[PDB]
Amino acid sequence: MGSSHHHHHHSSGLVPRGSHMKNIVPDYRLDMVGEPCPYPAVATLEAMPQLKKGEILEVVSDCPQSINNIPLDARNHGYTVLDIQQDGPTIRYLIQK
Repeated sequence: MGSSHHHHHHSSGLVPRGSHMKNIVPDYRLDMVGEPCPYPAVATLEAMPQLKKGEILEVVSDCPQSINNIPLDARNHGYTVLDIQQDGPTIRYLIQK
């Protein structure tokens, strides 16, 4: 039987862990300003069909009003989880699957 007379062509990358190799949950991130024009949350709506086995969003925008821009989009088509939060001179919302 051969001992060292074997030329490997591929590498063995076995990593026994309790969590996945990477994270494909965080769908999109809208950390700018709550614009009324359909431009930012455009990803949110398009995310609905492109949905997967685990979605997430992170929006950090600033607006003088109280209405949520990005969340309003996903809420329209109706996603899985749509939540929001506020701090002070800004506001941050997030969604998941």
